[PDB]
Amino acid sequence: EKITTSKKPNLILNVAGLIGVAFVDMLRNCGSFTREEADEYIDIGALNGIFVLGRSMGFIGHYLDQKRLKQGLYRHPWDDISYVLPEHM
Amino acid sequence: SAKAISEQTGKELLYKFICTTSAIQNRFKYARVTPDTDWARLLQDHPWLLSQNLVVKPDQLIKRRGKLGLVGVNLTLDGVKSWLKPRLGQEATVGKATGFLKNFLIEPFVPHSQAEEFYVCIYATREGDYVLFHHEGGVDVGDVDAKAQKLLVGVDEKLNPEDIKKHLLVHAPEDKKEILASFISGLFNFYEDLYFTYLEINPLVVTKDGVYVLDLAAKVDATADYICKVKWGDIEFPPPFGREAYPEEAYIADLDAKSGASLKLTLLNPKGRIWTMVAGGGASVVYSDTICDLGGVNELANYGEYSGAPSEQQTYDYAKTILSLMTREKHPDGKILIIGGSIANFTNVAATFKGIVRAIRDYQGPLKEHEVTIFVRRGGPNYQEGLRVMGEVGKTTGIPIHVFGTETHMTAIVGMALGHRPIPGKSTTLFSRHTKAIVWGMQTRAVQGMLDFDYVCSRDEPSVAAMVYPFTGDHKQKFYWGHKEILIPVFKNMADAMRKHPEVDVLINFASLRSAYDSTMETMNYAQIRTIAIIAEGIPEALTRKLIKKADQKGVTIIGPATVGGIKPGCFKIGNTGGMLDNILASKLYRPGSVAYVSRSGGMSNELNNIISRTTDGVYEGVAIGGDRYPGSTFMDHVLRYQDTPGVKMIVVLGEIGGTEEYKICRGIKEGRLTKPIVCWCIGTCATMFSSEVQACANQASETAVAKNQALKEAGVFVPRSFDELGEIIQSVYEDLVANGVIVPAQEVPPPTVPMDYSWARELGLIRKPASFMTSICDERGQELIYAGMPITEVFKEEMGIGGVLGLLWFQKRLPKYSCQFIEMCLMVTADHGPAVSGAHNTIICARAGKDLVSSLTSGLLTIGDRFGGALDAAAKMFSKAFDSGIIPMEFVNKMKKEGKLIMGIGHRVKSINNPDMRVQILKDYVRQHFPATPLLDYALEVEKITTSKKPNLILNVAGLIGVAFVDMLRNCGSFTREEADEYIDIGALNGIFVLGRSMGFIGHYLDQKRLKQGLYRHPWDDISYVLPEHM
Amino acid sequence: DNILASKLYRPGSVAYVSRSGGMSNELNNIISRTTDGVYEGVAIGGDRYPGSTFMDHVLRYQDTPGVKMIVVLGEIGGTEEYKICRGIKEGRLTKPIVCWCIGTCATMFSSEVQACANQASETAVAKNQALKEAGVFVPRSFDELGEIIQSVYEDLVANGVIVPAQEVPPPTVPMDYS
Ligand SMILES: CC(C)(COP(=O)(O)OP(=O)(O)OC[C@H]1O[C@@H](n2cnc3c(N)ncnc32)[C@H](O)[C@@H]1OP(=O)(O)O)[C@@H](O)C(=O)NCCC(=O)NCCSC(=O)C[C@@](O)(CC(=O)O)C(=O)O
Ligand SMILES: CC(C)(COP(=O)(O)OP(=O)(O)OC[C@H]1O[C@@H](n2cnc3c(N)ncnc32)[C@H](O)[C@@H]1OP(=O)(O)O)[C@@H](O)C(=O)NCCC(=O)NCCS
Ligand SMILES: Nc1ncnc2c1ncn2[C@@H]1O[C@H](COP(=O)(O)OP(=O)(O)O)[C@@H](O)[C@H]1O
Repeated sequence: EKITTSKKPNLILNVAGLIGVAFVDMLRNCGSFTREEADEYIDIGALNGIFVLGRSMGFIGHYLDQKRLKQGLYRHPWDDISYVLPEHM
Repeated sequence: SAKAISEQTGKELLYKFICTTSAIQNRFKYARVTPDTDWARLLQDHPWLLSQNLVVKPDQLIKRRGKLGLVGVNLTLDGVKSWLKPRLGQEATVGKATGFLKNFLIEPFVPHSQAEEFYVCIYATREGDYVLFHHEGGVDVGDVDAKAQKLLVGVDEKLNPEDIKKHLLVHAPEDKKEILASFISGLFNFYEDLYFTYLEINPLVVTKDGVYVLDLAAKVDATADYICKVKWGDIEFPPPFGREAYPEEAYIADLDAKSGASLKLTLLNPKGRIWTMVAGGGASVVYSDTICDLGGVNELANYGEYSGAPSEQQTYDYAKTILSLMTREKHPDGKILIIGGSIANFTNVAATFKGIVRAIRDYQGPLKEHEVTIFVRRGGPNYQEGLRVMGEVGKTTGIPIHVFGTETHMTAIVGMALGHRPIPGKSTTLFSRHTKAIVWGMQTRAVQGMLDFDYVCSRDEPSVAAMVYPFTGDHKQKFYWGHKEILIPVFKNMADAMRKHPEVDVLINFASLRSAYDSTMETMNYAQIRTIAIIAEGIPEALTRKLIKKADQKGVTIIGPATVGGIKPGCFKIGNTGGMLDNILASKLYRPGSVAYVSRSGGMSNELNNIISRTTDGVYEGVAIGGDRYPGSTFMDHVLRYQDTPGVKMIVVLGEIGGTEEYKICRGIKEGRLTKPIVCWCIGTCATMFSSEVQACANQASETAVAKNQALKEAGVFVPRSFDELGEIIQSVYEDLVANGVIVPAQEVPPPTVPMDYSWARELGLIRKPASFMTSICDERGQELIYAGMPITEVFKEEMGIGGVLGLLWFQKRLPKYSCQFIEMCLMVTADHGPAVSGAHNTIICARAGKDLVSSLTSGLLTIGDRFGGALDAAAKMFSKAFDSGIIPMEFVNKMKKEGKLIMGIGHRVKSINNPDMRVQILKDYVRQHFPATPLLDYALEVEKITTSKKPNLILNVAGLIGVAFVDMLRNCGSFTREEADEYIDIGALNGIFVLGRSMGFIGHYLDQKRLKQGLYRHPWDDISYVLPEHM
Repeated sequence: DNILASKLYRPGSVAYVSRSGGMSNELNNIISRTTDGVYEGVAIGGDRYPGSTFMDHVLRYQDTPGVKMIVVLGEIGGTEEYKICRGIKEGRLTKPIVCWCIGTCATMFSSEVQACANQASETAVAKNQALKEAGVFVPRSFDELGEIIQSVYEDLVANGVIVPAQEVPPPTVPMDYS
């Protein structure tokens, strides 16, 4: 990210990249896992589970927010949709 | 550009990186001496200088220092330490300027004579590198350009031995000729691979012992820092001789290096009144020149500009720096801030304008006591608000304001401020109406502007045929032709773009300074492309040499790098040239005119668009060649291209300091190559009348602005006295050509209208749209992530956890620490309950079917409902319904018994009495010892005491305990009212608690099944009871 | 559109009081196009006894330094104009005042309904004469008010009491997306 920020200032380490690299380091260096175990957990989708469990809280918060604001049934505006249908087929 | 480096850096890179057969002693042998260093450290870590004699030199970029007497020869160490008393620590005036002396250099003295002293230099030029050798070294060199032997090495080639043997070194002793034949070749290779621009050894001593270097003059390509990062280490770029730079000037320099936007500032004397912080480099030059034209020769103080589309923070910091400088003096006559700028092409005027207005909003105190008034004249993208909100910002703050726009002269503000004005085979045709271009890089706004300009010009087809973006696959991107949708193809690779579009003649290169060179070389390999526009700035001059040579030997014209491009009204537009459609319509650039111009700056090109539009029938073609040392095309090329063009009738040129290109115009009009009227003006007349000008690289008096102006004036070129009446002469020449009948002006024809982009109209506050969605939990538009009114840093610094963030996101409340800990405990106890339950079973089945984590966890979660996982919410609901009514626990039990309905939250397979459920015990103990009041918990506990007499195992299980304790937490933590707590229970907050808790267990089950490598599951047939109809 | 046409987005120096609402817009237009602007313009409603009479708001304008000129429109019926003249006789009102009274038709028409004039000394012509030789610049009719009003403005910029502030563009109201 030093190199990329030298290319362009906003090319910084994301939350995603930081969490990924720090999680790989935590698996490889906390002393609880062998190298193959850490690689196995990275492969099978431990970080997918981390993101899913984190964002489940936000999604449930959004559900409770929409329920508490009494928001009605949503229908997308026709102006935001581009209908390109075949003429005869 | 090219910046000079200190002798230490040049010598260190020479010693470390030279590759020649010659023996080079004194390697790694020098001593940088400063008044602020410990002499014991230098004489201990570096004691090698004790053995021999010593030479002491000044080390702050002084030329011809031998004549000034600061060169010490044959001094012993004690004599050296004593020699610094009467010179160091005070001024040292040479020529006209003066400065301090606080860093000198120390060398080992060497015995030598004139027979061994040689002069060598290598310096850059458009055609390659001039290498000069001179026989007599020392202070007797005098003229070197016309005295030393001349040799030229071309662009991208090596030096053969023969040129050094019998064309460069023919006035030297034979053996020393042989040794130099390799030493100079090694020096040239060191010149090439280190990206030097000027490399001077004066003098060079060659001896059987080896080679000796005494003074080194090195100017290096700064823009090549990205390619020579390892080769340079930590290089230093010393400022020139004069007063030391202020700390705020160093801050501005650091800001310039922060991003790609240009930010220049220089000071002469902060005691002046006339202060200027306009936008645009060439524009800054023009305003500064106009200040000193009509009575500001010595009163002007600052010299600076901002460009490259500086962001909010760049102009933020620049405005506060100029304001901090603004207050530290008191001028009895008064003070004025004069800020102009031409019509910006791409710099978002709105953002920089917000920066300056908000920097004056918060900084109001120390401005009104100095009697400062502001004269502002700005144009460009979104200038309407730039002439609007300052109108009341300066009115409410209490400063006299004078804000004008494009209709007024760019230069009239200067006269107004001082009272002088009352306050009111290359081709000659590159672009046609049917030319098409390929844009390299993903520039949606630039291509959309191109298309809009094409539409208002009544072009048959859009001028953008294809886009090249390496980082995505081939696809097609939507764009707007007037009001309708069209698709422009975007390709991963350029070969396909050129293969599938053979009609493309132009390529606009939006590649960065690191990818522009390779892209242009790949382009010039394709013969259909006749014109290439290079937008990037910061390409090192050597790479530009190679581009220029390839283009010349391929016959392809290059619109030089570091340019906005050029515009041919009615036919074609390069990228962001001419601003957006507002300027295009304002300057009438949708129809051909009769005046063709050429300039370096891209902002002055847009100002020329304005001037020619309002003083002439318009512009026929305008080209900005870029502000680099070696533009891909020069002034003379485009002047010839215009002269050979029948449609062009007037030439306009904006020259610059340095370079003999306007002189090429002079001989072009001397012998009769150029016949059309030519109005040229060279900017930078303050170079010969200021202390020092950085923004070029003039060497003698034959490259300044006034010399060019006179050499063009008495040659046949209508040269104004200044930029004040350049437009007047354009008017005069245009009228002279109209009266003579050579040009007939065509009457105006309305252009086609273009619907305004919704995003751009939203940035001007012209459209209202209702919001279809409401959110309350998280705001992420701003700089900082906000969790229900609380920044993420505030969330983390007060030691919140999962529970606190959960409270913020679900309830928008600041729960007390015990409530957050209780929520976390509830998530812990409900995390998992084995694989036998319905949800875990479904998750395991879906995981063994090979599905991903989301699908498996989802399939498990979808069984959470009434029969599985709903006991928490049901228990809380029914216990709350009973407690809210006045019925006592005994009556509640009897009532539930009567309706044939079991009490949710009561019952356990095991854990009857004296062996209680342990999760219940932990949670109950925590709620006892931390909660302030637990009424519903006591009600449920009385119900449990009643039910554990009907049957020992009818205990308050974890679901009922969590439900009643959560209701108690909502009703008694103090962050909720009664109706809010009831509403959150009603909408299913406890459903969310259980789902979030059990999601961890389901993900754990998925990971477990993946790790165990369990195969696809099929339920055994013996476990299924098949009862089918006979034949129904 | 009317606010921008009459440039009613910025403070001015002129204030007027009347009952009818249409004339309020018309007089805003006339003043804004022949004078630096309107500091305040009010309509009190053409009823028998409006909540606030002319003199209440005229004295309010007199007490506020922001108002420099008073412009008044009269009407048939009521002795309000004569009471205003009585107030201005002794010097209670010192700032320049221009007033025109409409309703001369009640003196030269068969019958007028749109009020309730009683004597010939109360009708529009008598009120106009009283205001004319009572210190108030009264033209013959609505026709030429322009050069009567703007003139007063160039009077007070000749005296230097009013400093003209040039216009500053206002933020524009966005229009409906649909
Ligand atoms: C050319 C450029 C767009 C620069 O290009 P950019 O760097 O922005 O875009 P990129 O190509 O993406 O470069 C980033 C590199 O990081 C890589 N990267 C991206 N994401 C990555 C990831 N996630 N991971 C890893 N890498 C990643 C990417 O691959 C690339 O790598 P690389 O190619 O190897 O370098 C721009 O700067 C420029 O020059 N002109 C702009 C347009 C123009 O016409 N202006 C002229 C206006 S006249 C003027 O100024 C005067 C005045 O002001 C006057 C007044 O105001 O008075 C006025 O208005 O007229
Ligand atoms: C299709 C394919 C799986 C056949 O597998 P197979 O081992 O021959 O047969 P099955 O996988 O059904 O299992 C074999 C036995 O399990 C039994 N069985 C199947 N489901 C059962 C259940 N729920 N309970 C108890 N027994 C079961 C079958 O009756 C069969 O009985 P058998 O032991 O008398 O032969 C194998 O040829 C293959 O993998 N081919 C690839 C093509 C493919 O994937 N097709 C998709 C199938 S539509
Ligand atoms: N190491 C040295 N020993 C003796 N004389 C030196 C040494 N270095 C420079 N000089 C003196 O400097 C003069 C040459 O100056 P030069 O190095 O070419 O430029 P500058 O004057 O800028 O240093 C010679 O006359 C020589 O006497």
